[PDB]
Amino acid sequence: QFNPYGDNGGTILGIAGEDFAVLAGDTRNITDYSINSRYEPKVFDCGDNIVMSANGFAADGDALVKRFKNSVKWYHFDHNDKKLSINSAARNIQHLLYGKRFFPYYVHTIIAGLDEDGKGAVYSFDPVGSYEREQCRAGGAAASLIMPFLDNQVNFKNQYEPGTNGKVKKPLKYLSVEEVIKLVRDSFTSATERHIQVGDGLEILIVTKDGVRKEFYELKRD
Amino acid sequence: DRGVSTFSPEGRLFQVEYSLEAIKLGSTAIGIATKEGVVLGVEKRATSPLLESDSIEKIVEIDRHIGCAMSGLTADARSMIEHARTAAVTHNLYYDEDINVESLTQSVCDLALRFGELMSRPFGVALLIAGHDADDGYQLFHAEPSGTFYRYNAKAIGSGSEGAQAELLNEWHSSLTLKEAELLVLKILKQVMEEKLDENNAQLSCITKQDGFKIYDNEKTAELIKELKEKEAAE
Amino acid sequence: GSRRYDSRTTIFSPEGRLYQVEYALESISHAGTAIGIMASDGIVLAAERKVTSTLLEQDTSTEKLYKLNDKIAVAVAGLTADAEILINTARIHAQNYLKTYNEDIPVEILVRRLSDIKQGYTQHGGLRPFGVSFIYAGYDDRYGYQLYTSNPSGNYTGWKAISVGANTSAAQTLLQMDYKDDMKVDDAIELALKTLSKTTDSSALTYDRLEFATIRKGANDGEVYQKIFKPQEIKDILVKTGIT
Amino acid sequence: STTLAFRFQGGIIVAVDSRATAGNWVASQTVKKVIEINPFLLGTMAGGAADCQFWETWLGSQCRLHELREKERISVAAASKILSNLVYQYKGAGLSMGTMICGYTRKEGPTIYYVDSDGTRLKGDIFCVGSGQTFAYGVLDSNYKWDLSVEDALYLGKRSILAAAHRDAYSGGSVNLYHVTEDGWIYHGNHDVGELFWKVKEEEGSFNNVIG
Amino acid sequence: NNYDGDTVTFSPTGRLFQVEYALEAIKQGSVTVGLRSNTHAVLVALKRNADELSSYQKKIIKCDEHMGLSLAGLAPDARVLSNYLRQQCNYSSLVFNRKLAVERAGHLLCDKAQKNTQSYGGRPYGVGLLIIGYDKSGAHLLEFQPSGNVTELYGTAIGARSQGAKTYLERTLDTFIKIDGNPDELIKAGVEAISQSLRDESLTVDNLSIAIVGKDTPFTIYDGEAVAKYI
Amino acid sequence: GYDRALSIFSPDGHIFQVEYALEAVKRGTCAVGVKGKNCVVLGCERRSTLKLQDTRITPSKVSKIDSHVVLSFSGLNADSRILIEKARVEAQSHRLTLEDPVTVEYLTRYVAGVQQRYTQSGGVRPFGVSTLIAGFDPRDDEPKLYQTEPSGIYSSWSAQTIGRNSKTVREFLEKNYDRKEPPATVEECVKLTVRSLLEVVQTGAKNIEITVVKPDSDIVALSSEEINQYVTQIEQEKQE
Amino acid sequence: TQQPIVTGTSVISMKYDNGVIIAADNLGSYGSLLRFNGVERLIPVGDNTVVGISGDISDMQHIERLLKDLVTENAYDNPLADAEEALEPSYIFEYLATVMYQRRSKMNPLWNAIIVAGVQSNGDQFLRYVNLLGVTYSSPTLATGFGAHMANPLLRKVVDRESDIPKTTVQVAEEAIVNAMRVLYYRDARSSRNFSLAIIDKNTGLTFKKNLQVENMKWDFAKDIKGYGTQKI
Amino acid sequence: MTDRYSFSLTTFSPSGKLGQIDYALTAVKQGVTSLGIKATNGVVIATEKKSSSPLAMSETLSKVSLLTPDIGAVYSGMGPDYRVLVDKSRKVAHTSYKRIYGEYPPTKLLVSEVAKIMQEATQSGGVRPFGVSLLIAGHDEFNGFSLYQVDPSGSYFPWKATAIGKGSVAAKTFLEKRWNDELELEDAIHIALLTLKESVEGEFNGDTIELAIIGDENPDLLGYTGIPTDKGPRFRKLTSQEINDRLEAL
Ligand SMILES: [Mg+2]
Repeated sequence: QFNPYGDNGGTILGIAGEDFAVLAGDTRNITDYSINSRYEPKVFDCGDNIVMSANGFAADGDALVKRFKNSVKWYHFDHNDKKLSINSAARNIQHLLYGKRFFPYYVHTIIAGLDEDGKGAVYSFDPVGSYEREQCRAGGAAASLIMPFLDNQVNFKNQYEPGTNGKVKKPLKYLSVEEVIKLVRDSFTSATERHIQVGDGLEILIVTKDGVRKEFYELKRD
Repeated sequence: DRGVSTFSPEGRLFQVEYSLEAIKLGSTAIGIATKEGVVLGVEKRATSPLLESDSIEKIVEIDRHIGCAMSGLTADARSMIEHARTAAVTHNLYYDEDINVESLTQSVCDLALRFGELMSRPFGVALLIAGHDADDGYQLFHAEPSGTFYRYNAKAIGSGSEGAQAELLNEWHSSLTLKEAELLVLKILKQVMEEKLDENNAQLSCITKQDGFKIYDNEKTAELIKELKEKEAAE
Repeated sequence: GSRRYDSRTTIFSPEGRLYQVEYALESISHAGTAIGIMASDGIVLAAERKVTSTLLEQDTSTEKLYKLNDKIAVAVAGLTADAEILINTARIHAQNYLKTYNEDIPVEILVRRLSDIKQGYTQHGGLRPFGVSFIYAGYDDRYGYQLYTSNPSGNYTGWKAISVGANTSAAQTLLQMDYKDDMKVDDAIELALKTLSKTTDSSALTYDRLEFATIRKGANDGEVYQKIFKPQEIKDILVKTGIT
Repeated sequence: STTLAFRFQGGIIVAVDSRATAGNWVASQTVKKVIEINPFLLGTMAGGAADCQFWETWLGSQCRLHELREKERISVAAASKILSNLVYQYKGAGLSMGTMICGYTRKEGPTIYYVDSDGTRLKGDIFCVGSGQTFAYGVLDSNYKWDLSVEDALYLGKRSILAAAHRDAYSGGSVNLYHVTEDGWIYHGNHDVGELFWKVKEEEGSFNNVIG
Repeated sequence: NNYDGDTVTFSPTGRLFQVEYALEAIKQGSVTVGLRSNTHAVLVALKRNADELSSYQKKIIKCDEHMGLSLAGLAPDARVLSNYLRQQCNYSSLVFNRKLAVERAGHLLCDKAQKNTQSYGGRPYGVGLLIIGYDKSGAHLLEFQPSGNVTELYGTAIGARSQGAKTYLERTLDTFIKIDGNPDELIKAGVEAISQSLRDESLTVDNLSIAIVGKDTPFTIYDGEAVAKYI
Repeated sequence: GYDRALSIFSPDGHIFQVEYALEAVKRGTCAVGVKGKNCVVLGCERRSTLKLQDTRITPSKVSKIDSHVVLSFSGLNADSRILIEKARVEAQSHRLTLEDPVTVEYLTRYVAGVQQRYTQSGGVRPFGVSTLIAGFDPRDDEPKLYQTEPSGIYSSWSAQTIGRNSKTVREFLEKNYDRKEPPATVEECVKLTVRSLLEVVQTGAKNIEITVVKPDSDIVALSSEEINQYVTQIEQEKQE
Repeated sequence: TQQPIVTGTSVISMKYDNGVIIAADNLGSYGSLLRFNGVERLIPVGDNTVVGISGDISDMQHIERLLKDLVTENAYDNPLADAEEALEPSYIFEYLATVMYQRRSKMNPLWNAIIVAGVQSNGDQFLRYVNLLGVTYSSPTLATGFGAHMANPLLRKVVDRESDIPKTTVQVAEEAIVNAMRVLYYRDARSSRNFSLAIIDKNTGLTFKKNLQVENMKWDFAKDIKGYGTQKI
Repeated sequence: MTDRYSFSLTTFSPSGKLGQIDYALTAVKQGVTSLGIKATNGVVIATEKKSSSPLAMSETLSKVSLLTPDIGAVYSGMGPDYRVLVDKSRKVAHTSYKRIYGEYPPTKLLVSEVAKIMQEATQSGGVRPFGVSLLIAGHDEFNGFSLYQVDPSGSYFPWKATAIGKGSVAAKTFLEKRWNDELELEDAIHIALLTLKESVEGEFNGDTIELAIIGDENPDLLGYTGIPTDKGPRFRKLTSQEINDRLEAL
């Protein structure tokens, strides 16, 4: 029997800062126990200061990103070159995804950018288009390895102030882009150690009011 | 006979040109755009004193930020309004935002030339579409059955239009207040109307960023009419 | 293209009349006269066949009176072929109703259905209307004995006595003169034949130029019988009523 | 998942948990399970997250079109039926939805409709839907009165979700509270279950089985 | 006369009057100019207002990053044809990862317009278009007529009084074709060309509309104070 | 399918097929609507050119669309049935989906929408019908009376008439109907409705139909004798 | 949904400093039956592209006709069909990738794995993969089926990352490809000795080599191997 | 393309006439005379084989056609219209009857189906009426022998005897004098030949006259034996020789 779906592995990570957002993903593409490519870009600049990644089945991922990029193009045509805001992009992606509710894009989508107040924004989608604005979201193979670490190190969960013994929580102080990138790199280094589908390279797209910037880092290739 | 989509020797569509004649027979509608809001006003023109005039609905809400006034064969406007409302609501569903006044207007005007041998004839009604969005502020558009729409600082349509437009030419300036616009619509409506203008045979409305689209009470308009009479007697 | 040859069958005149309906009614005015008379104990349908021949096989011939079901019959005035199209549709409607509700179709519901079909041809489709006027004679347990007429416009009305076809003006005046509410079928039979005898364009009214029918509760106990008269039976009733 | 809504003297209380799971894996603790259909109507999220989100914001669009056309607030009866008729068209295709459509109008008063993806539409006073519904029902049934104050009703809804959050493995994270009045719903905050549990344990004296 | 009732009828001399009447709508339209060098292609359009309260009708429409047109005649028809071009440019990019050649874009517009001239019920398009673009063979300028005739040119003009601009471009041909790597001078030549078609009115800040596409220049439209530099 | 544009604009901006549909209404028997303080009365003319008519079964001029709304008309009888059927279906559809019966304005707006649609759809002609739609909104005691016409425009009326010689009876209503004080009882409203028809009708015999609609689905058609008593009392006051 | 009937095994390929190399054997298997021995599975498109196809041969022949039609269609009303507006490897791939994904989305796939190898107008190497699912990816070395498991490890020892490509000559690349084809012949039960090899170079153009054979095979050591454990004779 | 004539080509004129039907009847009037006579034990239908050329083989042109084993048809008017009506009539006898009831339709009902087809060409969009009048003779178990005329309007009438086409007025008068309700089939054939001679100018023999009968069952024409209830067709076309034999007793 023909199985229209596949699993291309990969892990992605979106983190919203105070006036920035990062969307990171490993560059390894796989099927089963084989490596297809050590560098296959997975996070894409879609224009209007929005970055996107649709992780999971790469054919559906590429199709969705392609259709969203196309939606940005036609949004400009139809609405006098108006900038597509991140919230508007998010609602639009819900409809793209739910349009195939009974034959879903087998992907976990994350977009990142800035909201209309200039604050960092990350949106997270399930395969059929349920979505939410989030501060922190890992997706894909090693998501279960990364999220607990982020709960602890970004949101300071289970951390209390020494001397109070559980009475006062560690205060949620804002992280800089350099601080976030450290946590992203350590998340992917740790995921590479313990997950076979994670490795080769890490590509991070950083979104600020100045635009989209890229950073690349080597990961272990075993 | 001859095609419904036929060009005249001058290069104009017969049916579109004839629908424009029907609009000339319609009751007057006036729009004035200011930096404090856009005012829409209409002549109700009840055919008999037994007709309950508050059932005459020639000013209509499309969305919270977009209103619309009509002139001509007003029954034709109902499907245009339905489309406009659907377009406004659909865009909000797809994009989690208000639709641009121009985009709404363009969507309405796309229906216009969908006639032939689609509907059997053009619409016999003109629309003044007034609204506000964050990108272009307060806007007033004139949507015709030709599919063409012009943006206006002020515009009059219907039977008293060329007399009213000449009046709007002299009166409009870029510093008009909302209150000044209200009185100006009332003044020009009173000029071109056959019957004597009051709160029962004329209607006012406005669109502001804060309160959105609002049709004025007859009591509210009656006060503005009294304010108009006194300031005209003031010189 | 094709528009050039379109007569536009479904348009108003400047006076607000439907050209084709009016012209179809003109056509019907040249058809043989049909008469329906409703009495307290039954209905009579009488109709004149159009200038016949001696070689016409009358006993197997039907151009005027048709059975829709066991309770409802029609008299036709106009194009016979058009009438048969509508008659078959009416017969199917009656059976559809009977299958759905397990009860015989009430007379008016059948009449309304056929009349709505006629109406459709006057408003949409660009086809010519049916050049037919019906007299419906029927019985149901709600209103009892009923007479209706419908014409190419799709308009229908209820009657105590009515004529369609030729010389309806003369026929209706004669019916209006001699009709009474307490009248019985045997009296109505005589009125119908007397009216046709006076309004006919033929020299004399004979059995071979007539079709005749009665709907009676003269069926053994609480039930209704339709009787399409045979040529000999029409000849006998003509002698009985003293016309021949 | 645990969602409840109940009618009372002061209107409607809507209370939901915040947890979303994929098997044993806790996908999120910050899920919004109340859908703000419009300023006067609320819907709850249970079953399919996408199905509930998508079709209840779609419902909001239909409600908006209704009041533009009819120049009058849509009834809770009409609003709930638009949704139930829609999902009934899809019956068999595999939609997953269990929701309470909550509103407060002049003609109806406070009204709650349970709407289901197999086409069920039930009007009622108390509804509870999700994996932890049975736990919340216990607290609701034993403490509910029509003459509850807005303050006590809000607490009852909060306490009932906490009961479910504690016992049901697939419920927790935080509690979202809403109070629906005739002039619209009023949000009554997000309440972390971790902090709420210890607070309630101490102040109430409940959960003696748990060491704190 | 007897042969102008529809587009499906030839006259005795082999003419199609409905197409000729559609052509007449372009002549009533406001003037617009197209011209190009070997690096850039420029559109200049005189926008027309209804009166002093009204806006000036937009004349230029972007079809892709590398292509767009200016219109003269029925504006709604230009919207239909430009939308069709947008789709065809888009289909080429999505399916073939390939920017649609300007010449191929002209062929598509020709064929779309032709179908409306041979069938009953329809009508010809009542608009003329000037398409500029930069593709793999450099800068291009096309002139579209609703008869279906599409023509590749160095420069041209359509609309009312377009003959003055067209004669000017015919004189200047050897100069403006050499304006390579200088967008401002090419636009100047276009603004000077369209000036040969003005009477009574002159080019103001809300009157003038300019578009440009070139080697390292996405199709961009200039309106308002962005064209004051060229007035 | 047949797609021909029958309703089109003329050089003077008129749609003649819609205007000729109004001429069909002008030919139709006179219909009148008068709303009192707590009722609406629909009066209808019956042309006495047709006797030997069976009045039990002949289509009555006033039709119930629902238990609380009625519709009368002037113009083509066959056309009116199509509008009545559509209105009745829509009334039940509204109850089924909204769980509330139609308002009189909604039902009017629907019928008027159907009429408009038939003025710019290919292959169809306009309805040769104008309607008077009357009733009470659910749980409301305010009388409602609306009018529609072939073009699809509709409006509310304190009192209105349509059909032949409706110019004359409107003349009467305009001088006899006071808005500040509408017919306070059923009696007064019926009397004013019968009076208005007597300006045009001929004999006050079987030529006048009267239907009274009150709040909470209270609709009743007056008989010949009941109407005849109004006819009698009106002329006895007139002999003075 | 179907099942492949007549099938072609591995297609292998790699980038080198001035272009790309692609290779595939000439066998059309019918299950375990080695049915057809003269099947060309490398199909050149113009002088700048070679499409290598594995999997179902009936679908391969269909794709071959689509590509032939693509060349005809491109030439229509195109004066620069043999110059600036000639088909690029990237155009050909994107078209195929669109078709493959559309077909899988209708649940009626073309049962193939495809590698498009070529050189772009600007001299850039093009090497990208697409299969029956519409999955696409690029890498310095690409291989389908068994080649993915056995050829890639060998080819990656030559070009392990992007920076190794300019250091790799056409002689080293071809040598690596030819060795991989031998290894596949040793170890893939659905392979044949006969194969085709195509080189697309930005300087010397398309070089298409037919009727190549696996040579320099080691078998002599088999004579000493006796029994399966304890047998000495 | 597409048939864009979706409107009626036959419409009522101000006088109430359906022009196209009247003109179709005029075309029938110009047609060659055909006739039908019903006897007690059979029906006869006859017409002239007006050969367009002496080089034409008029035996290949069948004016008298078998519709069912017990029903036959002849016409006056436009031959091509008749030919297609025969094809439709043959098919409708199967599709709307034999495939439902397992038996051939009775004459009156087949006539009704043909009449319906002709009626529809009088009202349907973008067609003209058929330019023929048909005479359909047949037999069935419960109605016995019958003869029907079907006109372009779709109207049909049962006859004892009749004629249509060129000399129908004179022929019908001739038939009125000769017909009685005691005629045997051979008497009807004799009268048919007498009547037909008046409207024929040139040659009058078995090669220029087409004549068929609905009479006794012909087990010799069945093609098989073994089923007692199947006794063979009642329709039989008379041979050139059979006609000439009766022309000596004329
Ligand atoms: Mg490894």
